[PDB]
Amino acid sequence: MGPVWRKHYITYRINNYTPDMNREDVDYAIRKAFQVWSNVTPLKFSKINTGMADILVVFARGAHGDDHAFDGKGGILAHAFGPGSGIGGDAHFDEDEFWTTHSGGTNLFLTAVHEIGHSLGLGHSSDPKAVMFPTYKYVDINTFRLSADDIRGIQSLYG
Ligand SMILES: COc1ccc(S(=O)(=O)N(CC(=O)NO)CC(C)C)cc1
Ligand SMILES: [Ca+2]
Ligand SMILES: [Ca+2]
Ligand SMILES: [Ca+2]
Ligand SMILES: [Zn+2]
Ligand SMILES: [Zn+2]
Repeated sequence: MGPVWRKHYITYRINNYTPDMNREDVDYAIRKAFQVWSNVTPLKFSKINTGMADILVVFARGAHGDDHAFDGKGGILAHAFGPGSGIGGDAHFDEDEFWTTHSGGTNLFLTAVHEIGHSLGLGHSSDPKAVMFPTYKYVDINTFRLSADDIRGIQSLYG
């Protein structure tokens, strides 16, 4: 007797894949985006296309009943939630948009780091250097790191 856990394994699955690029790249961006946080936090992400996952990545295109569901080339990028019931855990992205591996446009990996942040449950940061922030900035993948302000935020997640 002695049940214990604290996430450990973030099992995730994508609902569909942006045909805009090669699927490999599509999951690569979101994979890597997770991985970034999965490196810093003790969380261990795991994509599984075959089975049942804990969270779900909802790429939807100008559809689904919401207030700000999704919209075309601009407007909403993506919205997702960690600490909540039902949808909580799961992460929704504007498939309507033409996301790009290259920085030019909207980089999937870039936005993904923030939405993955939502799913893990990180609090909205308030510094332009953080990626969890509600704002956007053209972060250079050359650097590939999280801000100090961000890092305290993520470590706030005891699990
Ligand atoms: C890190 O990637 C982001 C991309 C877009 C935005 S946004 O400012 O266009 N926006 C969407 C968003 O925050 N998604 O998580 C909120 C908007 C209502 C101002 C924010 C972060
Ligand atoms: Ca949009
Ligand atoms: Ca959920
Ligand atoms: Ca798309
Ligand atoms: Zn929605
Ligand atoms: Zn946000």
